[PDB]
Amino acid sequence: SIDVKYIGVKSAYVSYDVQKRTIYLNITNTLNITNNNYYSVEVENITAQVQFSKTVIGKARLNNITIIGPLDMKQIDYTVPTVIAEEMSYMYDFCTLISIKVHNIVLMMQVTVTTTYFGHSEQISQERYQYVDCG
Amino acid sequence: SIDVKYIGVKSAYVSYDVQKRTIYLNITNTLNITNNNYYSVEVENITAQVQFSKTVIGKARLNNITIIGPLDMKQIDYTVPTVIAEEMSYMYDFCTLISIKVHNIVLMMQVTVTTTYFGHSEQISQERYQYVDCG
Amino acid sequence: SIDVKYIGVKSAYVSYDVQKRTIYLNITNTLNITNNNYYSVEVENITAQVQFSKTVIGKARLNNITIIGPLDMKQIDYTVPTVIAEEMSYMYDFCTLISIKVHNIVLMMQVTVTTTYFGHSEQISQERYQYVDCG
Repeated sequence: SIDVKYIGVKSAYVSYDVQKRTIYLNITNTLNITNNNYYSVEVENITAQVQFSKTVIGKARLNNITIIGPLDMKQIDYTVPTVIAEEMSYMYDFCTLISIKVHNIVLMMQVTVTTTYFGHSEQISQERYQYVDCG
Repeated sequence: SIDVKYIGVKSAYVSYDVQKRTIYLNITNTLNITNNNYYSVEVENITAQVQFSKTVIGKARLNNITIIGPLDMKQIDYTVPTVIAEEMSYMYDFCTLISIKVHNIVLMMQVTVTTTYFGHSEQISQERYQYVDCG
Repeated sequence: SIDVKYIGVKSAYVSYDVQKRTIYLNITNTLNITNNNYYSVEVENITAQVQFSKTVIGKARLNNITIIGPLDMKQIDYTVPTVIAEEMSYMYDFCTLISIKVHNIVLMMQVTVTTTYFGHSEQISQERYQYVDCG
């Protein structure tokens, strides 16, 4: 919630990059850094009263106070019918990264059907570092 | 929730990178760093009262106070029918990374049907570092 | 929840990288680092009262206070029918990493049907470092 970085190659505080047929003669670097980070996040002071019927007196009657009625979820549901008579396939693959007809599914339900949650909830996902290298 | 970084290659505080036919003569580096991190996160002070019927007196009657009625979930449900008469396949694969018709499913349910959760909940996933190297 | 890093190759505090036909003559590095990390996370002070009927007196009657009625889950349920008359397959694979028709399923349920959870819950998953190297 403060530093959410997606970086491509490299991350650094102080970085020197000297490449590709270069000459670097008798230099004098002198850093005097003072880098202090005082985070104080999420400091909460909660005081909650949560009733559904507080202090009912005197020959009363309640009915169907909280009804989360008929509930239906069908999150990922997909149909891929394939009707073929004659299929001919040729793959000549070299130094490649092929994915044919794969199904990559990720599902993360943090706080599903519930009542009266306090505190903190966090979901983090990061996946599939795939890579191919040929000389 | 503070430093959620997805980095491609390298991560460093102080980094020097000297490559590819370079000359680096009699230099004088002198760092004087002071890097202090005082995190104080998630400091919570909760005080909760959660009743469903507090202090009912006097010949009263309650009914169906909290009813989370008929509940249905069908999270991942997918049909891949394939009707073929004649299929001919040829794969000539070299130095490659092939995935054919795979099914990669990840499912993480932190706090499902419940009541009165306190505290903290955290879900983290990161997967499939795949890699192919040929000379 | 603070440092959730997905790094590609390398991670370091102070890093030197000198490669690929380079010359590095009579240098003088001098670091004076002071790196202190004082984490104080998740410091909680909870005080909860959770009743479903507190202090009912006097010829009262309660009924169906908390009813989490008919509940159904069908998390991962998928059908892959395959009807073939004549299938001919040829695979000539070299230095490769093949996965054909695999099923990789991961399921993690932290706090399922419950009541009155306190404290902390954490789920972490990270898998499938696959790798192929040919000279």
